[PDB]
Parts: sequence; structure tokens; C-alpha cells
Amino acid sequence: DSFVIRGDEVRQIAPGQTGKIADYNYKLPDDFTGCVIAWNSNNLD
Amino acid sequence: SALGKLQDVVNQNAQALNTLVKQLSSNFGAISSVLNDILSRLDKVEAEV
Repeated sequence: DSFVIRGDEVRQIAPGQTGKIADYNYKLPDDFTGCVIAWNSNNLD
Repeated sequence: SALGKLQDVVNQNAQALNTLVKQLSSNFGAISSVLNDILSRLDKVEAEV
């Protein structure tokens, strides 16, 4: 599952979280089995 | 004082049940012993712990 977010929002990409990204966009289940991988693509701008 | 044996059995039953109910008020290291506090003061991940 793949997307771009602001760096401060990356902490919301975890099971059972709450906040705008975790509530209105991409919610991981409380028993999620998986890996979350992220990097600042800041040179893209 | 004659019926001490039967009154002791009634007292032990009441003492056991009151002890079992009073233990609902204990924290056991939790943030509160009121379960609705835990479910309202915390996010679901911390609340489950």
C-alpha cells in the first residue's frame, strides 16, 4: 500500500492510532501484521 | 455466642463477597480502576495495556 504524506504525519501510519491520516485516509487494523517503510523524498520538490 | 460456628460461616461468605467487590476499586498498576476512565483518557493502543 503506497502513498506520499508530510513527515510529521508518518507517526500516524501504525495500528490503532488516531488523527487526520489514521481516521480519514489510511487506517491500519489493531492486529496488523506487516512493515511500514518511509523516506523523505525532499529532492522531488 | 453459642451460634458462633454458623455466624462465622455467614460472616466468611459476606467477607469474601465484599472483598471480591472491593477489589473492583483497586488499580493493579492501571491509570484508574474505573474502566470508563481508561476508555476515555487514552488512545486505544495505550488503553488496551
